[PDB]
Amino acid sequence: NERLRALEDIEREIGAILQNAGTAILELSKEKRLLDRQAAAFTTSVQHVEAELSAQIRYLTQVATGQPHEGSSYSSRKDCQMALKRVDYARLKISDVARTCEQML
Amino acid sequence: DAARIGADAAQKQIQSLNKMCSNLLEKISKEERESESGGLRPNKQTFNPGDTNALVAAVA
Repeated sequence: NERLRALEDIEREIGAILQNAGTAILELSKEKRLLDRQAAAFTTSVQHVEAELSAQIRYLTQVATGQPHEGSSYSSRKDCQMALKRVDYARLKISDVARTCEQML
Repeated sequence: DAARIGADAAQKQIQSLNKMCSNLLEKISKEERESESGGLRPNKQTFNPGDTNALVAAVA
């Protein structure tokens, strides 16, 4: 759950770091203010993105041997399907009884 | 014109300022590289079965 958001934020930060490095290079090579701080921030963000990528790659490696988490609660799915079918059949029978009663009265 | 403005602030002074900015940026980049070179290896941590194996239960 949180690892997905972490990887998404890491990718967004890598993109932002690339953009900041490009902008800092442009501002520094245009003419010769904040170019030094911009380059420092860009280098720091690039290093942080690299560290985050290395940490995510150095994960616990849950299985890496076969198809893990086999069985997605299919029994519960089938039970819920049968319950819904029972409810639908009950509704149909109740509607039939109601039509019979309306024809009676 | 080759500078479009000025005489003392012409392409000579512009190139000098650009070289100064480039030297500052190169020094900053070299400092960042020397700081990042300290990373030895991603030393993770896990269980320690080497001790608990001999320390596992037995007839004793």
